[PDB]
Amino acid sequence: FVEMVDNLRGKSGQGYYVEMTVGSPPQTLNILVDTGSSNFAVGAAPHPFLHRYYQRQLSSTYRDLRKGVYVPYTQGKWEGELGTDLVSIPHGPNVTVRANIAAITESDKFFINGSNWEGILGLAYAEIARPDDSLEPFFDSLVKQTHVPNLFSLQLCGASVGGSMIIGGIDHSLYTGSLWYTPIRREWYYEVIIVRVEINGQDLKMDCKEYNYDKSIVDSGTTNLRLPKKVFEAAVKSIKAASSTEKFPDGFWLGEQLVCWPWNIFPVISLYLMGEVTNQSFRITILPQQYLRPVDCYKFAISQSSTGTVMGAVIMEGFYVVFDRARKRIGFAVSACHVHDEFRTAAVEGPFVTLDMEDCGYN
Ligand SMILES: NC1=N[C@@]2(CO1)c1cc(-c3cccnc3F)ccc1Oc1cnc(-c3ccnc(F)c3)cc12
Repeated sequence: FVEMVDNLRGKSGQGYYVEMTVGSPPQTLNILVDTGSSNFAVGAAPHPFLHRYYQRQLSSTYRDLRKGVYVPYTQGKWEGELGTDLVSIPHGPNVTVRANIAAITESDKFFINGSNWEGILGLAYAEIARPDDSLEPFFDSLVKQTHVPNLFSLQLCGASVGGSMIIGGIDHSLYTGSLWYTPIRREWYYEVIIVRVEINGQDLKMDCKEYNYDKSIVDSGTTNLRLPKKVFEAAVKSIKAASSTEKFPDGFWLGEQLVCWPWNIFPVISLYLMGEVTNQSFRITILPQQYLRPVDCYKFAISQSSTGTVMGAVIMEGFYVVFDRARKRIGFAVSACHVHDEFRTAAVEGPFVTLDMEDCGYN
Protein backbone atom coordinates (compact mmCIF):
# COMPACT_ATOMS: atom_id res chain seq x y z
CA PHE A 1 0.00 0.00 0.00
CA VAL A 2 3.12 2.24 -0.04
CA GLU A 3 1.91 3.76 -3.33
CA MET A 4 -1.29 5.00 -1.60
CA VAL A 5 0.42 6.73 1.33
CA ASP A 6 0.20 10.52 1.16
CA ASN A 7 -2.37 10.33 -1.67
CA LEU A 8 -4.59 12.99 0.00
CA ARG A 9 -4.14 16.75 -0.20
CA GLY A 10 -6.15 19.76 0.86
CA LYS A 11 -6.36 23.24 2.29
CA SER A 12 -7.40 23.79 5.89
CA GLY A 13 -11.21 23.87 6.17
CA GLN A 14 -11.78 22.89 2.49
CA GLY A 15 -11.63 19.08 2.86
CA TYR A 16 -9.34 16.32 1.66
CA TYR A 17 -9.09 15.34 -1.99
CA VAL A 18 -7.65 12.45 -3.98
CA GLU A 19 -6.55 12.41 -7.61
CA MET A 20 -8.82 10.44 -9.95
CA THR A 21 -9.27 9.90 -13.68
CA VAL A 22 -12.54 9.63 -15.59
CA GLY A 23 -13.12 8.69 -19.24
CA SER A 24 -11.03 7.46 -22.14
CA PRO A 25 -8.49 8.90 -22.66
CA PRO A 26 -8.29 9.58 -18.90
CA GLN A 27 -9.17 13.08 -17.66
CA THR A 28 -7.51 13.89 -14.33
CA LEU A 29 -9.61 15.52 -11.59
CA ASN A 30 -9.08 16.21 -7.88
CA ILE A 31 -11.99 14.78 -5.93
CA LEU A 32 -13.18 15.52 -2.38
CA VAL A 33 -13.22 12.41 -0.21
CA ASP A 34 -16.55 12.21 1.63
CA THR A 35 -17.66 9.42 3.96
CA GLY A 36 -20.89 11.38 4.59
CA SER A 37 -22.43 11.09 1.14
CA SER A 38 -22.82 8.44 -1.56
CA ASN A 39 -22.66 10.02 -5.05
CA PHE A 40 -19.70 10.39 -7.36
CA ALA A 41 -20.33 13.83 -8.89
CA VAL A 42 -17.93 15.99 -10.88
CA GLY A 43 -17.91 19.48 -12.36
CA ALA A 44 -18.80 19.21 -16.03
CA ALA A 45 -19.02 22.88 -17.05
CA PRO A 46 -16.64 25.87 -16.81
CA HIS A 47 -17.59 27.26 -13.40
CA PRO A 48 -15.15 30.08 -12.58
CA PHE A 49 -13.96 28.40 -9.35
CA LEU A 50 -12.87 25.22 -11.21
CA HIS A 51 -9.34 24.40 -12.34
CA ARG A 52 -10.85 21.85 -14.69
CA TYR A 53 -13.97 19.83 -15.38
CA TYR A 54 -15.21 16.62 -16.96
CA GLN A 55 -15.64 16.92 -20.75
CA ARG A 56 -17.92 14.03 -21.72
CA GLN A 57 -17.52 14.90 -25.42
CA LEU A 58 -13.87 13.73 -25.28
CA SER A 59 -14.62 10.31 -23.75
CA SER A 60 -15.20 7.30 -26.02
CA THR A 61 -16.33 5.27 -23.01
CA TYR A 62 -18.94 7.73 -21.72
CA ARG A 63 -22.50 6.35 -21.54
CA ASP A 64 -25.52 8.60 -20.97
CA LEU A 65 -28.13 7.30 -18.53
CA ARG A 66 -30.50 9.99 -19.87
CA LYS A 67 -31.58 10.98 -16.37
CA GLY A 68 -31.15 14.08 -14.23
CA VAL A 69 -30.34 14.29 -10.53
CA TYR A 70 -31.15 17.14 -8.18
CA VAL A 71 -29.21 17.25 -4.86
CA PRO A 72 -29.88 19.91 -2.28
CA TYR A 73 -28.05 19.28 0.98
CA THR A 74 -27.87 21.28 4.19
CA GLN A 75 -25.31 23.92 3.12
CA GLY A 76 -25.62 23.96 -0.70
CA LYS A 77 -26.84 22.22 -3.83
CA TRP A 78 -25.78 20.60 -7.08
CA GLU A 79 -27.72 19.27 -10.03
CA GLY A 80 -26.51 17.14 -12.86
CA GLU A 81 -26.80 14.55 -15.55
CA LEU A 82 -26.28 10.85 -14.83
CA GLY A 83 -23.98 8.67 -16.90
CA THR A 84 -21.31 5.99 -16.58
CA ASP A 85 -17.67 5.97 -17.56
CA LEU A 86 -14.32 4.34 -16.77
CA VAL A 87 -12.82 5.56 -13.52
CA SER A 88 -9.42 5.00 -11.93
CA ILE A 89 -7.39 6.24 -8.96
CA PRO A 90 -3.74 6.77 -9.99
CA HIS A 91 -2.47 6.49 -6.39
CA GLY A 92 -4.87 3.72 -5.56
CA PRO A 93 -5.27 0.14 -6.73
CA ASN A 94 -4.12 -0.70 -10.27
CA VAL A 95 -7.66 -1.13 -11.60
CA THR A 96 -10.22 0.66 -13.76
CA VAL A 97 -13.94 0.28 -13.18
CA ARG A 98 -17.16 1.47 -14.83
CA ALA A 99 -18.88 3.76 -12.35
CA ASN A 100 -21.88 6.06 -12.16
CA ILE A 101 -20.85 9.69 -12.61
CA ALA A 102 -23.15 12.68 -12.09
CA ALA A 103 -21.94 15.41 -14.45
CA ILE A 104 -22.61 18.59 -12.45
CA THR A 105 -24.29 21.23 -14.62
CA GLU A 106 -25.68 23.64 -11.99
CA SER A 107 -24.69 24.32 -8.38
CA ASP A 108 -24.85 26.72 -5.49
CA LYS A 109 -22.38 26.98 -2.60
CA PHE A 110 -20.95 23.57 -3.53
CA PHE A 111 -17.65 24.48 -5.15
CA ILE A 112 -15.29 26.53 -2.97
CA ASN A 113 -13.65 29.68 -4.30
CA GLY A 114 -9.89 29.06 -4.16
CA SER A 115 -10.02 25.29 -3.61
CA ASN A 116 -8.22 22.71 -5.71
CA TRP A 117 -10.94 20.04 -6.12
CA GLU A 118 -13.55 19.66 -8.87
CA GLY A 119 -15.83 16.91 -7.63
CA ILE A 120 -17.01 14.75 -4.73
CA LEU A 121 -16.54 11.04 -3.97
CA GLY A 122 -19.35 9.83 -1.74
CA LEU A 123 -18.04 6.74 0.04
CA ALA A 124 -21.16 6.02 2.12
CA TYR A 125 -23.87 3.50 1.18
CA ALA A 126 -26.52 3.29 -1.52
CA GLU A 127 -29.37 4.01 0.91
CA ILE A 128 -28.49 7.75 0.86
CA ALA A 129 -27.46 7.98 -2.81
CA ARG A 130 -29.49 10.27 -5.10
CA PRO A 131 -31.90 9.95 -6.83
CA ASP A 132 -32.39 6.64 -5.00
CA ASP A 133 -30.65 3.50 -3.78
CA SER A 134 -30.57 2.04 -7.31
CA LEU A 135 -27.67 4.35 -8.21
CA GLU A 136 -24.71 2.15 -7.21
CA PRO A 137 -22.03 4.11 -5.31
CA PHE A 138 -18.46 4.17 -6.59
CA PHE A 139 -16.98 1.93 -3.88
CA ASP A 140 -19.68 -0.70 -4.42
CA SER A 141 -18.81 -0.72 -8.15
CA LEU A 142 -15.09 -0.95 -7.36
CA VAL A 143 -15.54 -4.03 -5.15
CA LYS A 144 -18.10 -5.71 -7.46
CA GLN A 145 -15.88 -5.37 -10.58
CA THR A 146 -12.45 -6.12 -9.10
CA HIS A 147 -10.74 -8.15 -6.36
CA VAL A 148 -10.20 -5.05 -4.21
CA PRO A 149 -11.14 -6.02 -0.63
CA ASN A 150 -14.27 -4.38 0.72
CA LEU A 151 -12.65 -1.86 3.06
CA PHE A 152 -10.77 1.41 2.98
CA SER A 153 -8.98 3.38 5.63
CA LEU A 154 -8.27 7.05 6.21
CA GLN A 155 -5.36 8.82 7.90
CA LEU A 156 -6.18 12.54 7.85
CA CYS A 157 -3.12 14.48 9.07
CA GLY A 158 -4.17 18.15 9.11
CA ALA A 159 -2.06 25.92 5.27
CA SER A 160 -1.88 22.72 3.20
CA VAL A 161 -3.15 19.48 4.76
CA GLY A 162 -2.20 15.91 3.88
CA GLY A 163 -3.26 12.32 4.46
CA SER A 164 -3.70 8.80 3.13
CA MET A 165 -6.63 6.87 1.77
CA ILE A 166 -5.72 3.18 1.70
CA ILE A 167 -8.13 1.51 -0.69
CA GLY A 168 -8.71 -2.20 -0.10
CA GLY A 169 -6.59 -2.48 3.04
CA ILE A 170 -4.78 -1.25 6.10
CA ASP A 171 -1.24 0.15 6.34
CA HIS A 172 0.06 -0.68 9.82
CA SER A 173 2.75 2.00 9.60
CA LEU A 174 0.02 4.68 9.82
CA TYR A 175 -0.99 3.92 13.42
CA THR A 176 0.37 2.93 16.84
CA GLY A 177 -1.15 0.48 19.31
CA SER A 178 -4.18 -1.64 18.45
CA LEU A 179 -7.23 -0.96 16.34
CA TRP A 180 -10.52 -1.01 18.27
CA TYR A 181 -13.72 -1.60 16.36
CA THR A 182 -17.23 -0.23 16.80
CA PRO A 183 -20.16 -1.69 14.83
CA ILE A 184 -21.65 0.07 11.81
CA ARG A 185 -25.18 0.23 13.19
CA ARG A 186 -26.85 0.57 9.81
CA GLU A 187 -25.39 0.79 6.32
CA TRP A 188 -26.43 4.25 5.13
CA TYR A 189 -24.18 6.82 6.65
CA TYR A 190 -21.28 5.28 8.56
CA GLU A 191 -23.50 5.23 11.63
CA VAL A 192 -22.03 4.38 15.05
CA ILE A 193 -23.19 4.50 18.68
CA ILE A 194 -21.53 6.65 21.35
CA VAL A 195 -22.23 5.16 24.77
CA ARG A 196 -20.43 7.63 27.07
CA VAL A 197 -18.81 11.06 26.99
CA GLU A 198 -16.16 12.47 29.31
CA ILE A 199 -14.44 15.84 29.54
CA ASN A 200 -11.09 15.53 31.33
CA GLY A 201 -12.29 12.13 32.53
CA GLN A 202 -15.52 13.55 33.93
CA ASP A 203 -18.68 11.85 32.75
CA LEU A 204 -21.26 14.25 31.27
CA LYS A 205 -23.89 11.92 32.82
CA MET A 206 -26.53 12.35 30.12
CA ASP A 207 -28.90 9.61 28.97
CA CYS A 208 -26.79 8.14 26.17
CA LYS A 209 -29.63 8.34 23.64
CA GLU A 210 -28.90 12.07 23.64
CA TYR A 211 -25.39 11.43 22.27
CA ASN A 212 -26.90 9.75 19.23
CA TYR A 213 -30.06 11.85 18.69
CA ASP A 214 -30.97 11.20 15.91
CA LYS A 215 -27.74 9.52 14.76
CA SER A 216 -23.96 9.58 15.12
CA ILE A 217 -21.79 9.31 11.99
CA VAL A 218 -18.14 9.26 10.93
CA ASP A 219 -17.72 11.97 8.28
CA SER A 220 -14.57 13.04 6.46
CA GLY A 221 -16.68 15.70 4.70
CA THR A 222 -17.31 17.69 7.91
CA THR A 223 -14.63 19.81 9.53
CA ASN A 224 -15.99 20.07 13.08
CA LEU A 225 -17.01 17.75 15.85
CA ARG A 226 -20.71 18.44 15.69
CA LEU A 227 -22.89 17.52 18.71
CA PRO A 228 -26.66 17.50 19.24
CA LYS A 229 -27.88 20.72 20.88
CA LYS A 230 -28.54 19.29 24.35
CA VAL A 231 -25.13 17.55 24.42
CA PHE A 232 -23.25 20.53 23.00
CA GLU A 233 -24.90 22.57 25.79
CA ALA A 234 -23.63 20.18 28.45
CA ALA A 235 -20.15 19.80 26.85
CA VAL A 236 -19.52 23.54 26.47
CA LYS A 237 -20.63 23.97 30.11
CA SER A 238 -18.04 21.39 31.25
CA ILE A 239 -15.34 22.69 28.87
CA LYS A 240 -16.04 26.26 30.08
CA ALA A 241 -15.62 25.01 33.66
CA ALA A 242 -12.47 23.02 32.84
CA SER A 243 -10.83 26.05 31.15
CA SER A 244 -11.87 28.79 33.61
CA THR A 245 -8.20 29.87 34.19
CA GLU A 246 -8.86 32.22 31.27
CA LYS A 247 -12.23 33.70 30.23
CA PHE A 248 -13.61 33.94 26.67
CA PRO A 249 -16.77 35.49 25.15
CA ASP A 250 -20.02 33.54 24.61
CA GLY A 251 -19.52 34.11 20.87
CA PHE A 252 -16.23 32.15 20.83
CA TRP A 253 -17.97 29.00 22.14
CA LEU A 254 -20.60 29.45 19.44
CA GLY A 255 -17.94 29.73 16.68
CA GLU A 256 -18.75 33.44 16.19
CA GLN A 257 -15.22 34.73 16.95
CA LEU A 258 -11.58 33.73 17.47
CA VAL A 259 -9.09 33.80 20.38
CA CYS A 260 -5.32 34.47 20.18
CA TRP A 261 -2.10 33.79 22.14
CA PRO A 262 -1.83 27.58 26.19
CA TRP A 263 -2.86 23.93 25.60
CA ASN A 264 -2.92 22.57 29.11
CA ILE A 265 -5.80 24.74 30.38
CA PHE A 266 -8.04 23.03 27.79
CA PRO A 267 -9.53 19.59 28.61
CA VAL A 268 -9.38 16.34 26.63
CA ILE A 269 -12.61 14.96 25.18
CA SER A 270 -13.32 11.24 25.33
CA LEU A 271 -15.99 9.42 23.39
CA TYR A 272 -16.77 5.86 24.38
CA LEU A 273 -18.00 3.81 21.46
CA MET A 274 -19.98 0.56 21.48
CA GLY A 275 -17.52 -2.33 21.28
CA GLU A 276 -17.63 -5.59 19.39
CA VAL A 277 -18.74 -7.64 22.42
CA THR A 278 -21.81 -7.44 24.66
CA ASN A 279 -21.32 -4.98 27.51
CA GLN A 280 -17.86 -3.98 26.16
CA SER A 281 -16.77 -0.55 24.95
CA PHE A 282 -13.62 1.41 24.18
CA ARG A 283 -12.80 5.09 24.20
CA ILE A 284 -11.16 7.53 21.87
CA THR A 285 -9.67 10.75 23.27
CA ILE A 286 -8.76 13.94 21.41
CA LEU A 287 -6.83 17.02 22.46
CA PRO A 288 -7.40 20.78 22.18
CA GLN A 289 -4.88 20.45 19.33
CA GLN A 290 -7.77 18.75 17.49
CA TYR A 291 -10.76 20.91 18.52
CA LEU A 292 -9.06 24.34 18.54
CA ARG A 293 -8.45 25.00 14.85
CA PRO A 294 -5.90 27.49 13.46
CA VAL A 295 -7.28 30.32 11.29
CA ASP A 296 -1.39 32.27 16.94
CA CYS A 297 -5.20 32.54 16.70
CA TYR A 298 -7.74 29.70 16.86
CA LYS A 299 -11.38 28.77 16.31
CA PHE A 300 -13.54 26.53 18.57
CA ALA A 301 -14.24 23.61 16.22
CA ILE A 302 -17.01 21.94 18.24
CA SER A 303 -20.51 22.98 17.22
CA GLN A 304 -24.16 22.20 17.74
CA SER A 305 -26.17 20.05 15.39
CA SER A 306 -29.74 19.18 14.54
CA THR A 307 -28.62 16.16 12.46
CA GLY A 308 -26.96 14.24 15.32
CA THR A 309 -23.34 13.75 16.24
CA VAL A 310 -20.83 14.23 13.41
CA MET A 311 -17.36 12.88 13.96
CA GLY A 312 -15.64 15.10 11.39
CA ALA A 313 -12.02 16.05 10.79
CA VAL A 314 -11.68 17.22 14.44
CA ILE A 315 -12.18 13.58 15.52
CA MET A 316 -10.62 11.88 12.50
CA GLU A 317 -7.30 13.79 12.55
CA GLY A 318 -6.59 12.11 15.89
CA PHE A 319 -6.90 8.62 14.48
CA TYR A 320 -6.32 6.09 11.78
CA VAL A 321 -9.86 5.14 10.80
CA VAL A 322 -10.71 1.82 9.15
CA PHE A 323 -14.03 1.60 7.29
CA ASP A 324 -14.32 -2.19 7.44
CA ARG A 325 -17.38 -2.58 5.24
CA ALA A 326 -16.81 -6.35 4.91
CA ARG A 327 -17.41 -6.79 8.67
CA LYS A 328 -19.79 -3.87 9.20
CA ARG A 329 -17.45 -2.12 11.65
CA ILE A 330 -15.23 0.93 11.98
CA GLY A 331 -11.75 0.69 13.49
CA PHE A 332 -9.95 3.42 15.39
CA ALA A 333 -6.23 3.52 16.28
CA VAL A 334 -3.96 6.33 17.44
CA SER A 335 -2.73 8.07 14.30
CA ALA A 336 1.02 8.16 13.68
CA CYS A 337 0.61 11.73 12.33
CA HIS A 338 -1.77 13.41 14.84
CA VAL A 339 -0.74 16.69 16.43
CA HIS A 340 0.02 16.66 20.16
CA ASP A 341 2.41 17.94 22.83
CA GLU A 342 4.97 16.45 25.23
CA PHE A 343 2.31 16.11 27.99
CA ARG A 344 -0.76 14.58 26.25
CA THR A 345 -1.49 12.48 23.16
CA ALA A 346 -4.71 11.29 21.52
CA ALA A 347 -5.56 7.76 22.69
CA VAL A 348 -7.66 4.69 21.89
CA GLU A 349 -8.19 2.51 24.97
CA GLY A 350 -10.17 -0.48 26.16
CA PRO A 351 -11.84 -2.67 27.07
CA PHE A 352 -14.32 -0.98 29.38
CA VAL A 353 -17.51 -2.36 30.99
CA THR A 354 -20.57 -0.49 29.71
CA LEU A 355 -24.11 -1.77 30.23
CA ASP A 356 -27.30 -1.02 28.24
CA MET A 357 -25.36 0.12 25.14
CA GLU A 358 -28.24 -0.90 22.84
CA ASP A 359 -30.45 1.68 24.59
CA CYS A 360 -28.05 4.45 23.45
CA GLY A 361 -29.18 4.15 19.83
CA TYR A 362 -32.09 6.36 18.71
CA ASN A 363 -35.07 4.71 16.98
N1 LIG B 1 -20.19 15.26 4.65
C1 LIG B 1 -20.60 16.26 3.88
N2 LIG B 1 -20.47 16.30 2.55
C2 LIG B 1 -21.09 17.53 2.02
C3 LIG B 1 -21.73 18.14 3.26
O1 LIG B 1 -21.23 17.36 4.40
C4 LIG B 1 -20.05 18.49 1.42
C5 LIG B 1 -18.97 18.92 2.19
C6 LIG B 1 -18.04 19.81 1.66
C7 LIG B 1 -16.95 20.25 2.42
C8 LIG B 1 -16.77 21.62 2.64
C9 LIG B 1 -15.70 22.05 3.40
C10 LIG B 1 -14.82 21.11 3.94
N3 LIG B 1 -15.01 19.81 3.74
C11 LIG B 1 -16.02 19.37 2.99
F1 LIG B 1 -16.13 18.04 2.81
C12 LIG B 1 -18.19 20.28 0.36
C13 LIG B 1 -19.27 19.86 -0.42
C14 LIG B 1 -20.20 18.97 0.10
O2 LIG B 1 -21.22 18.60 -0.72
C15 LIG B 1 -22.12 17.69 -0.32
C16 LIG B 1 -23.07 17.31 -1.24
N4 LIG B 1 -24.00 16.41 -0.95
C17 LIG B 1 -24.09 15.84 0.27
C18 LIG B 1 -25.14 14.92 0.52
C19 LIG B 1 -26.22 14.80 -0.37
C20 LIG B 1 -27.27 13.90 -0.13
N5 LIG B 1 -27.26 13.13 0.96
C21 LIG B 1 -26.25 13.23 1.84
F2 LIG B 1 -26.25 12.45 2.92
C22 LIG B 1 -25.17 14.11 1.66
C23 LIG B 1 -23.14 16.21 1.25
C24 LIG B 1 -22.13 17.13 0.96
